[PDB]
Amino acid sequence: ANFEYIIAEKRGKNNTVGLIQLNRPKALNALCDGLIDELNQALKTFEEDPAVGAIVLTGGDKAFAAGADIKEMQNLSFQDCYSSKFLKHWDHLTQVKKPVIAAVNGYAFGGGCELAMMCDIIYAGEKAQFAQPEILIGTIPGAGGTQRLTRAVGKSLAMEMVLTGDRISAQDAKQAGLVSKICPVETLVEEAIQCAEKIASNSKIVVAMAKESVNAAFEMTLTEGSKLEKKLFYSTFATDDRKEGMTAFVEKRKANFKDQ
Amino acid sequence: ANFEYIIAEKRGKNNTVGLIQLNRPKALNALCDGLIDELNQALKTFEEDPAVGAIVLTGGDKAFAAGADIKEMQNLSFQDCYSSKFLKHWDHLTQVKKPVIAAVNGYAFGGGCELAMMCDIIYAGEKAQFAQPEILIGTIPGAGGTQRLTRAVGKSLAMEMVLTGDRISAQDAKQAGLVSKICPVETLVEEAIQCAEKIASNSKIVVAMAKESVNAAFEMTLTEGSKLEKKLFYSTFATDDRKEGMTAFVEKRKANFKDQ
Amino acid sequence: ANFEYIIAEKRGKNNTVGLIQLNRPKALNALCDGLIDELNQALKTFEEDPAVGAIVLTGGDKAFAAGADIKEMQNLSFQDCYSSKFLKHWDHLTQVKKPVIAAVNGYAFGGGCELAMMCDIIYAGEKAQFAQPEILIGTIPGAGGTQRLTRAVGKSLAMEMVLTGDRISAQDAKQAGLVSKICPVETLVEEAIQCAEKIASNSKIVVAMAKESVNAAFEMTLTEGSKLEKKLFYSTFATDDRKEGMTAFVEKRKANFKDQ
Amino acid sequence: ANFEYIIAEKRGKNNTVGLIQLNRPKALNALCDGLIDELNQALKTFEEDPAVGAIVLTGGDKAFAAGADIKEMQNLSFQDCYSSKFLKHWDHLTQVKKPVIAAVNGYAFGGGCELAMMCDIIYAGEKAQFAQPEILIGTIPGAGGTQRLTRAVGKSLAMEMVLTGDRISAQDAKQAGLVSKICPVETLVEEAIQCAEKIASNSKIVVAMAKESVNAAFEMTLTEGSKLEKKLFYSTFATDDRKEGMTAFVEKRKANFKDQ
Amino acid sequence: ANFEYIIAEKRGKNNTVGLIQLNRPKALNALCDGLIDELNQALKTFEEDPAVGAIVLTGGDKAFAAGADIKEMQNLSFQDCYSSKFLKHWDHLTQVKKPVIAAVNGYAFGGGCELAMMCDIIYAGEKAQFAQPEILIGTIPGAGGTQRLTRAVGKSLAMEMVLTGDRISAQDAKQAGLVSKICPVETLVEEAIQCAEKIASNSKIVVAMAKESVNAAFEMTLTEGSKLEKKLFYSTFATDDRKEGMTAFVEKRKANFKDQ
Amino acid sequence: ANFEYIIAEKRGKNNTVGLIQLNRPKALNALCDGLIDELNQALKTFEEDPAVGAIVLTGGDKAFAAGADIKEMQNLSFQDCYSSKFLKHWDHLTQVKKPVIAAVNGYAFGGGCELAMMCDIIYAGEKAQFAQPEILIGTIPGAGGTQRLTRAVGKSLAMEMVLTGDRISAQDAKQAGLVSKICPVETLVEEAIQCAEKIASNSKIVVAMAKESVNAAFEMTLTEGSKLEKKLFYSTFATDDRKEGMTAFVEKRKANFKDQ
Ligand SMILES: CCCCCC(=O)SCCNC(=O)CCNC(=O)[C@H](O)C(C)(C)COP(=O)(O)OP(=O)(O)OC[C@H]1O[C@@H](n2cnc3c(N)ncnc32)[C@H](O)[C@@H]1OP(=O)(O)O
Ligand SMILES: CCCCCC(=O)SCCNC(=O)CCNC(=O)[C@H](O)C(C)(C)COP(=O)(O)OP(=O)(O)OC[C@H]1O[C@@H](n2cnc3c(N)ncnc32)[C@H](O)[C@@H]1OP(=O)(O)O
Ligand SMILES: CCCCCC(=O)SCCNC(=O)CCNC(=O)[C@H](O)C(C)(C)COP(=O)(O)OP(=O)(O)OC[C@H]1O[C@@H](n2cnc3c(N)ncnc32)[C@H](O)[C@@H]1OP(=O)(O)O
Ligand SMILES: CCCCCC(=O)SCCNC(=O)CCNC(=O)[C@H](O)C(C)(C)COP(=O)(O)OP(=O)(O)OC[C@H]1O[C@@H](n2cnc3c(N)ncnc32)[C@H](O)[C@@H]1OP(=O)(O)O
Ligand SMILES: CCCCCC(=O)SCCNC(=O)CCNC(=O)[C@H](O)C(C)(C)COP(=O)(O)OP(=O)(O)OC[C@H]1O[C@@H](n2cnc3c(N)ncnc32)[C@H](O)[C@@H]1OP(=O)(O)O
Ligand SMILES: CCCCCC(=O)SCCNC(=O)CCNC(=O)[C@H](O)C(C)(C)COP(=O)(O)OP(=O)(O)OC[C@H]1O[C@@H](n2cnc3c(N)ncnc32)[C@H](O)[C@@H]1OP(=O)(O)O
Ligand SMILES: [Mg+2]
Ligand SMILES: [Mg+2]
Repeated sequence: ANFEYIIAEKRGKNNTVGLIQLNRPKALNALCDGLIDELNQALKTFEEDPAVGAIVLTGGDKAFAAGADIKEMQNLSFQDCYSSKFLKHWDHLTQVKKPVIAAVNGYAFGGGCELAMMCDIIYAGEKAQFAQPEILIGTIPGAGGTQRLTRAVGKSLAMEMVLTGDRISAQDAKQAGLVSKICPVETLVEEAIQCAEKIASNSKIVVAMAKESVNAAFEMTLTEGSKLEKKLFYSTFATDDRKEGMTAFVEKRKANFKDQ
Repeated sequence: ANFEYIIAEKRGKNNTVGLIQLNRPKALNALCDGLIDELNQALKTFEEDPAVGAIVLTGGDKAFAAGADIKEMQNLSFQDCYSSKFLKHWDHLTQVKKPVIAAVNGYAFGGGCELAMMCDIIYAGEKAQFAQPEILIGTIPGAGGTQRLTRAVGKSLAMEMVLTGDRISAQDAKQAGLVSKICPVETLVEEAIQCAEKIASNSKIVVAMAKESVNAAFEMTLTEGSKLEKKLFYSTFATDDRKEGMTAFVEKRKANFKDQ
Repeated sequence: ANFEYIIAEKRGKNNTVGLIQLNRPKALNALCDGLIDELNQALKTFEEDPAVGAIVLTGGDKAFAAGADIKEMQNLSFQDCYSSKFLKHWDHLTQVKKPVIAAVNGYAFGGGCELAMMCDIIYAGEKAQFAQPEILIGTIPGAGGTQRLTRAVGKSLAMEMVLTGDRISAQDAKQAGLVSKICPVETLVEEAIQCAEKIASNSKIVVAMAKESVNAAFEMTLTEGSKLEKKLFYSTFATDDRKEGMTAFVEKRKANFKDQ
Repeated sequence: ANFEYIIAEKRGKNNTVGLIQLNRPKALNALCDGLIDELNQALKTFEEDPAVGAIVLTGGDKAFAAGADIKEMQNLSFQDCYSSKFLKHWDHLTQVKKPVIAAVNGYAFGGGCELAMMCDIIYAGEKAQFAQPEILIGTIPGAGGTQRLTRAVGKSLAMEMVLTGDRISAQDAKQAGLVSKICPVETLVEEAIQCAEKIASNSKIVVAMAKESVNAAFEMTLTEGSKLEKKLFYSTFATDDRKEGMTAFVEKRKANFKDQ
Repeated sequence: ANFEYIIAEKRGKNNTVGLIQLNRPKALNALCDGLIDELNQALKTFEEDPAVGAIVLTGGDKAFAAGADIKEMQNLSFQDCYSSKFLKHWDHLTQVKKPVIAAVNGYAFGGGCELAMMCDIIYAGEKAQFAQPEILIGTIPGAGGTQRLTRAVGKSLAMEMVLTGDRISAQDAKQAGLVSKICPVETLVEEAIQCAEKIASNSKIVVAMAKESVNAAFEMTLTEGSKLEKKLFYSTFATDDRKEGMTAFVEKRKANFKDQ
Repeated sequence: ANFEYIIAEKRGKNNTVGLIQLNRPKALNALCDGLIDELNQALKTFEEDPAVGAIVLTGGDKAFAAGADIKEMQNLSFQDCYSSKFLKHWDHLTQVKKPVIAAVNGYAFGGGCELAMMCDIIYAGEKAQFAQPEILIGTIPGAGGTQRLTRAVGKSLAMEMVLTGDRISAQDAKQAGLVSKICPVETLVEEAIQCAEKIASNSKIVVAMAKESVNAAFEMTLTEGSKLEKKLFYSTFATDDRKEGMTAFVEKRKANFKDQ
């Protein structure tokens, strides 16, 4: 549609990548109500589209996302935050079945780090910094700033970042485990598009099952996790792309997956 | 009070930091019954004091804490261990609501690493060493040596340190995620005091809520943890420090928190 | 027995190490039915033997283990996979009480990386490459390739390796937390044997209790994990090796453990 | 709206009860796609309405709900069920924050028992019957037929009902713990409306908090459950209805809750 | 000590039972600060005494306990309730290692039921009534009134009692699974004393281990619970009372336990 | 084989039921090493047999199972319990995929109640009695006596039965939730055989999936439990018996399941 806060387009080879660029160079990409609504609409459109296989979330060259609009949730009370239409649609990023890649090429503070951690793959540049400055305004994160950051990085560094609001570099985030690959600030979008193409080049149902299996590592135990993994591996024998890949590996050729 | 094994003082800017220094060079700060009792008393005093906002735990320059006194628990039986009189007061460090910073200097083996991991922020010196020598004396850790270490560092290195007792440097601990920042041995206490001042400069109730949110990552699942984080973020709207910080951020000024 | 796919021998000082070398330089150590059966038999023999205190798993110089045999599981169906003897005896590696050291040399794809992660200690060389290329053929990991890899390395890198199948180096594995030490390829087996000797030089029952305590960090919560750790520490006072080691530490001598 | 399968109306004194009656006597209230869509729309309408405080789900005088439409999902496959929009909008009943009362006045088999157990209060008539006949058609429950039934009734009776499909009376369901009250078939709707009025006469936010606290008993542990309960009890001191109720209890008068 | 709100005494055969009677008829045994302090002191005294093997909690003939004092927590704010000064010493009843028997007589509303649910054995009278009247004043339970009640009784009846504040009889409580034995109100104290004597006649350490094993059924999964139960059963062989009872069963004589 | 302690036979219509009768009247069916070994062998044989679809466990007319042999584990120490020679093959009853029915007649104390609760369906006679008399000999249950009994019956009654060893009748067990249905002592075997026939008359793979779904209610949460249930329901569409039954239901005929 005519999105004013974001720009959703079809990039990549053969138009198989859904690029959502936060276009707002006036408030460091403040996650307001309209921006979040447009982001959710674009995510739903890319999920319902059969051509888009992967989604790539990218911000500006100076700030990825500074979080929610502090100038909007200021005059809010306990009732208007516990039962209202404010700050409710924040879990739509984790409900999609297709993989989402977060390309952080700048400042990612508050809600930005949360949206980055809610994705599957986190690509950051050299001039990218992550922090939790909520403690600077007498508030705490509310979208996984203390849950995913602790389980992915650690207890000590997460405690420090939450209680002090200190900014960490991309090298420290890669050494800890926050991000997976450091790319230049000019070719970060290109590497994200290439990764999305490599992901979308496989069977969509198998990719979704693998994503669910990986996400089950933070909601279940090790024994039950392995049991569910075995169950999904056994259920994967009901598709046609599996036998196609097996025959391609046996005959030493390329597997032509048909998403079935 | 007149503590003989430890020294509890009030340091930092405006006397807002509680410094507990282990004074026992003849035994590498052996965690005996009297030392643990004095530590618990100092923690309770710093928790009941409204001026102290953060606590800093520091040992000696040659060794932080060599663990429990093996010479005292030598002539013990199975019946004497379930009798709640010998080794029960060990979880009080995890019962305090104010953040505790561990300044590790020198040898930190057994109980030292456990007390360091039970804190929120772990600061180690350039010559700091962590290990679990319990397997060298026919015992096993009992204060998080096999629970927090495995979740913070990993499975392989924790298994190696538990089954072999090998020592690790501060660089390896930072690479694996045990510590968050490496400071010199001569300026570690200063950095810990500065971090405590940066923590004690914000709202105490918000800091406690953030600490609880971070600690809820090892006891709950991802969805339940996110829901509890949302509930706490909504409850933060009932305090005045949140509104004060938001107004200060909007007006571009310094937020004056009153811990309310 | 007359193993046709592996070589099980007794190495180390006083024959206290059980070395299982995958002898199959024709399919990159393809984990077929016979190879897995022989591996399980060797593990059971080393577990029943009182002299072997630790087991060392090692593959080939070019590749540790390519994974399950694709040519065998090609013409299989859902009903045929669910209720049969196809891919069922894969959890025996996690049922043994003695520590198992994984010496990975070369490629570790699919079943290889899973079997390496199911062990306690993971040792790799400079020319080591871990990956999970199940998505390239239309399948997913099914033996802990998405559960242990996510909890030990991280969410982002695990998602990337599962959805793309990229090759990671041993340095990145040590930085993330997959492997513990990086030894030369020509001396990795010697280092693994030395580690197995250092592990088997202690009390076997205490080593098993410590292994169970460390494994309980992924199956239980933090509070219940600490409770079970305290219970096991209290139960360790019923053996003679504990008192022997304590008396040796007090008298400053060597502890002569008797595995009792 | 103009519904063709259900009837959603406002019953009770002062129009505070939302009555949803399944109007389909020709198929025993078969849960088809249109019926589920209309039910979700009615639930959303009653949730967004500020006057309706409680919802009452009621079926027919002979059959409450005979499960999903078997004739519609007959010619379906694995891909048609997994990667499509077939049998997906079934958790919305668990997403509403207002209490929902299930009035079973007849046959509740398959999806009917699942929808009844997904509600908060279950009222069954004298002729009400509960069973799991999926095993009679080669399928299994998929909306809590094996999760909530086992935790609310017991392992033995749930196993029996799932593996045999045998029906149970209202007396056995009340004795086991499936239902709370047994009312005649002529006054069941009246008792349901009275219970909804008794629920919709208090503070809506406190009712939602209590509902979340009760629902958290099947998602977390006992210690973390009690911690979350304490946190919610502390957060309840931020509303105006609590102080009004306390003042009314002290002054021995009636509390005029304003839902704030 | 000279308790004013409660009466703690040593009843039973050979003074092996600790009886705590709530003496407050003018307020239906309102759980105020002084009453809770005296109860905690009596519990500590009975726990430190080696002769008392079991504790029996009993209230008045007209009402067991009407809960906390609403007149004291009326003019309280969020900051006052969140601080560790009001409503904090409520988990001590769950911290004792000796079994506690709850004798319920008359009205048991709010905490009077919550404390009753925090005990091991719940003995109710013929004129006993359990309810949760928190929604009538605008509050919610906070001491395990929505966690244990839901797991023990059920989801539907707990939801009804929380959202409506309805009173249930002792027969309905036993049918649902709240209490274990119904005794007359004139001889309930005698039956409780007899049960405490039957409990305090066995090995105290084995009784404590069994209590921990039973309490560990709501904190972790079934497999981990069974493994911890096996570990505790294996550790029980390190005592002398186990072998004494086994020899007494073999030699057909009475087992003379020595609490060791 | 020539089983001396038990008797395994093929009963039921068309020999589709596996009946294992405990033959040991001189010791009240003491669960010794040989008896447990024969039971495990019979269970494995009935699991590998394609004709048997359900297993029925039945004891004697005067006593079902009086637990493990106390006269055999008397002269055992702490070191003899952590080995792999005594009391290890007790979890084989929960590893089978086919349903197991427990016909309880007479006294079922200690291991008998544990083996009964480890089954899916528990059928008890009019004279059946359940108790946990381990506390009478200074021991504790170790095979689910404090884990499954607490979750299936409740906390209070389980605590009472564990700390006092009191016996309960079949009526109290059915009222609490321990047993499913009560049958006469002379026709209990016939009802068990009829239930096994009704269970085996369906698709074996679907029955196994349903059993796994029901067993998952004690190992995972409600959300992940429902997710796994949905996944298994989606995977059920990959079988032929599913479509056969869904077609026979529409055609109003008998579904001829082919176990595929
Ligand atoms: C469920 C909801 C999620 C829960 C978690 C949260 O609480 S989310 C909210 C938490 N987020 C944060 O705390 C981040 C706060 N942001 C900052 O502190 C700082 O902006 C910064 C560290 C990023 C550095 O900023 P700069 O040094 O570039 O300078 P400046 O602040 O003036 O940025 C330019 C413009 O961005 C605006 N701006 C920046 N962040 C903003 C935000 N989170 N909300 C609204 N507006 C913001 C400034 O007001 C300013 O507006 P003008 O153009 O008028 O000058
Ligand atoms: C809840 C309970 C948690 C679990 C409880 C535990 O298991 S804790 C116990 C676990 N074990 C440990 O932590 C390791 C024991 N500690 C060590 O071995 C040391 O730390 C070390 C490795 C640096 C070796 O020491 P050094 O090379 O500096 O030389 P030395 O051994 O003589 O140490 C100096 C002095 O400290 C004493 N000392 C060292 N560790 C001690 C300890 N844990 N308890 C008491 N005393 C100790 C020595 O006896 C000696 O005193 P004198 O020479 O004057 O006689
Ligand atoms: C419960 C079980 C868990 C479920 C999860 C899984 O395990 S699912 C499956 C896991 N993933 C895999 O198995 C894929 C593994 N792929 C590889 O190992 C390969 O190394 C590679 C494709 C990356 C290419 O490297 P190379 O060129 O060095 O190896 P290449 O395959 O071309 O040829 C050398 C020999 O390797 C053997 N080889 C490699 N993988 C094999 C396999 N899975 N089964 C049999 N043989 C295999 C071939 O026999 C081949 O000989 P010839 O070709 O001459 O005959
Ligand atoms: C995510 C998905 C969750 C839900 C998935 C599930 O749980 S699976 C769906 C669960 N349902 C089942 O397993 C079986 C459901 N069947 C019943 O409930 C029925 O009460 C019964 C057959 C057992 C008993 O019914 P009666 O004997 O009283 O009467 P009768 O035999 O004529 O019932 C058939 C009539 O009702 C309709 N009918 C009944 N159940 C139906 C169903 N599940 N789907 C479609 N139609 C159904 C038929 O169209 C038919 O109408 P006509 O006369 O026009 O032909
Ligand atoms: C973490 C903290 C714990 C969590 C739980 C809570 O805190 S929530 C608090 C839980 N408790 C409750 O919600 C309400 C408890 N009980 C009731 O409402 C009862 O049903 C009832 C008042 C209707 C009983 O009616 P009766 O006819 O028996 O007696 P009557 O109506 O004449 O007056 C009540 C008398 O008992 C006392 N009384 C009753 N409940 C009381 C209470 N919660 N706190 C203090 N006192 C109470 C009054 O002193 C009063 O005496 P006077 O007439 O002299 O004044
Ligand atoms: C996971 C590993 C184990 C888990 C934990 C456990 O289960 S430990 C086991 C739990 N402990 C128990 O169940 C207690 C055993 N229960 C009983 O013995 C009986 O049921 C009873 C005393 C309660 C009531 O029985 P009766 O009065 O009808 O008959 P009697 O008193 O003669 O029972 C003893 C006779 O049965 C035999 N007998 C009965 N139970 C036995 C047992 N568990 N071990 C060995 N022998 C047993 C004796 O050899 C003896 O036969 P003789 O005439 O030759 O002398
Ligand atoms: Mg790491
Ligand atoms: Mg019940």
